[PDB]
Amino acid sequence: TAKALRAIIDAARRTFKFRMNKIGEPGSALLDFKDFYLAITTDGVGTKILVAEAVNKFDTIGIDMIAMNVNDLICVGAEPVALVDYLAVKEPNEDVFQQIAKGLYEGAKEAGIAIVGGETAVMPDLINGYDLAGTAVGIVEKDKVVTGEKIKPDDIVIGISSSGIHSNGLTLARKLLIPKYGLDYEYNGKKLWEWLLEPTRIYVKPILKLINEVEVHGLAHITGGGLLNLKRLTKYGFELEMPPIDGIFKLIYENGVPLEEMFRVFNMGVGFMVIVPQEEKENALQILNKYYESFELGKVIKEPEKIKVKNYGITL
Amino acid sequence: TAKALRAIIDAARRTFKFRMNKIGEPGSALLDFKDFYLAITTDGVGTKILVAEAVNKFDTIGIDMIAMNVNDLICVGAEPVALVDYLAVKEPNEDVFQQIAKGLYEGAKEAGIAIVGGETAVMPDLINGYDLAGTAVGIVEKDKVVTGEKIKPDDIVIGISSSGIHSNGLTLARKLLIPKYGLDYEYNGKKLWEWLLEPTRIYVKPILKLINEVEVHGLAHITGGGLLNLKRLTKYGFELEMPPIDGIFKLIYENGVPLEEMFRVFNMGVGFMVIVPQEEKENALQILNKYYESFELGKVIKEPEKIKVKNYGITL
Ligand SMILES: [Cl-]
Ligand SMILES: [Cl-]
Ligand SMILES: [Cl-]
Ligand SMILES: [Cl-]
Ligand SMILES: [Zn+2]
Ligand SMILES: [Zn+2]
Ligand SMILES: [Zn+2]
Ligand SMILES: [Zn+2]
Ligand SMILES: [Zn+2]
Ligand SMILES: [Zn+2]
Ligand SMILES: [Zn+2]
Ligand SMILES: [Zn+2]
Ligand SMILES: [Zn+2]
Ligand SMILES: [Zn+2]
Ligand SMILES: [Zn+2]
Ligand SMILES: [Zn+2]
Ligand SMILES: [Zn+2]
Ligand SMILES: [Zn+2]
Ligand SMILES: [Zn+2]
Ligand SMILES: [Zn+2]
Ligand SMILES: [Zn+2]
Ligand SMILES: [Zn+2]
Ligand SMILES: [Zn+2]
Ligand SMILES: [Zn+2]
Repeated sequence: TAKALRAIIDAARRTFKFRMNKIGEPGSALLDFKDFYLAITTDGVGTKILVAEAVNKFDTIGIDMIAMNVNDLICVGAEPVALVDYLAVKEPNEDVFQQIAKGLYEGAKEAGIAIVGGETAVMPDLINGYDLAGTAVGIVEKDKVVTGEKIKPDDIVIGISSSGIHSNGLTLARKLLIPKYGLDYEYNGKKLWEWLLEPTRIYVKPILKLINEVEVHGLAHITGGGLLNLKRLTKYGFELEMPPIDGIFKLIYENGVPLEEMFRVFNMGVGFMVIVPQEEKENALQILNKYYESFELGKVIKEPEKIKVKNYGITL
Repeated sequence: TAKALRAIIDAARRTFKFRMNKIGEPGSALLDFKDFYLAITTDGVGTKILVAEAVNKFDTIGIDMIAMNVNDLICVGAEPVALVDYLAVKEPNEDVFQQIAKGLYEGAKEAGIAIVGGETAVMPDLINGYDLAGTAVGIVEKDKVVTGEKIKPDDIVIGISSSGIHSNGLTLARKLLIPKYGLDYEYNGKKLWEWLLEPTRIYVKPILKLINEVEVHGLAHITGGGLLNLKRLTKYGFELEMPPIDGIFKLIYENGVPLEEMFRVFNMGVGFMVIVPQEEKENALQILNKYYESFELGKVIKEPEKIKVKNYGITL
């Protein structure tokens, strides 16, 4: 898969010269609009829509699509503004479309954005079900971009607790759990399809409020890659105490996926991470906990690169 | 299909209040960024990709995707800036991806834009081939939006000649012509799959040059809807002399599709239309003909709404 994709990525990178010394030049991708940067991001829901089809429950899949886009905008400090959607279907089912629209409205409400357009394509010779994707745009001032460059040792890492499972980990979870257990298996009070369909969490409001009130050095959406999303932020290392394995991640880990790979695939209870100075710890926790449960995770340390999960004995 | 889609469109319109008195408020969709409007548009290639799969020729389908997006941006006078793509595949074929990338590069070159991101989703339980879509953003100053409000009677309509077929008409053309004739049928020097796969034309450069040099009252991308795209521009009517039926449109019209519906579905030889004052006619034709063959079509007339195609005896 990776080999084929490099062709598209390499071709797109050659088009950057077409905006040289022009408005909107690229430099989330960040577009130079002189007065600000325009952040742009693109993501689909993936195979989580297969669980939605299996149980005829589509009213939260639009929350997932919006969440994957707007959470990647706030990574760089951008305020999400608008989103356009791409919906490709085999057949136009009125009742499914009304379900999808409810999740799109609620997701746009939490993210504080407007859904300003999109395309619905009925292609039964092409799609065998439902495919939902989207593109989001945000705005960030040029001196407010959160790059992670200001992350220094002794900075504190704070995690905001997650909700649902992302697309990459959901492929492994479906493939590992559905044949053995079935979608109707009850695990720890929730049926398996509920664990797999539960929408991911939208972090726009607590993060925008945090950035407005607190000195922030780093922002990481814990999506595909797990703690690897934290590693790309800085050349320094981390020393974390991740929360106990719990929920659906306990069942997956019980079913043979090694610890080292769990933290590289799933969010493991933390959906978003912030990095503030030592002194801002209590300010930051107090703001974020108005919204979701947030908690101290670890610190930035001097030994470069590696992430050391103390209470597990894992290194990434 | 229409009934189901209204649910998504009505839900998206309710989210507009979420940007009230905020940056990027909606008002192509146009986003109020104070210093300018950001135009945003979304479109996929549709079933033209089925012809590409049938003949293993994917090196122009990316031209189509970019053309459908950037031609809808310049409709309002916006300069296209960037594009992100959504590619959903059954299998990641390296050779097909290298083909697609060539068309994306060449299309971005003609449109003068950068491809700044996107998502490729390998979902074999979801796609049975290839699905290519995209979103484009452009910029237009607030006092430069071409709305069509300045269109008045005696204004001259100029058409820029088209290239290929759009997605809506391609569905009718495949369905009408492929069973009777086969993709290998030679019609007027080109095989049928070549008529159906030929990319649509990118009009960014001649239109941007026109808007910079000439007083322009109206801009219409002749896409899905045919001459109906001209009708939405103004409450006044039109009196046109469309070019003779020719090329693949001759074979379709020979195969039973009525004249009135041809001008409502296909581009009929004109891919883009501009409306300038009477006095600008020769200035405008001289600029556009540096790029593609452009020609006088008709005029705006006083009798409201209806489009009268003189040399056919059709009214729309
Ligand atoms: Cl997400
Ligand atoms: Cl996850
Ligand atoms: Cl087009
Ligand atoms: Cl057409
Ligand atoms: Zn530059
Ligand atoms: Zn994704
Ligand atoms: Zn993402
Ligand atoms: Zn009904
Ligand atoms: Zn400043
Ligand atoms: Zn600082
Ligand atoms: Zn997430
Ligand atoms: Zn101090
Ligand atoms: Zn402080
Ligand atoms: Zn205190
Ligand atoms: Zn307003
Ligand atoms: Zn379309
Ligand atoms: Zn279009
Ligand atoms: Zn190879
Ligand atoms: Zn001005
Ligand atoms: Zn004028
Ligand atoms: Zn076109
Ligand atoms: Zn004069
Ligand atoms: Zn003049
Ligand atoms: Zn002259």
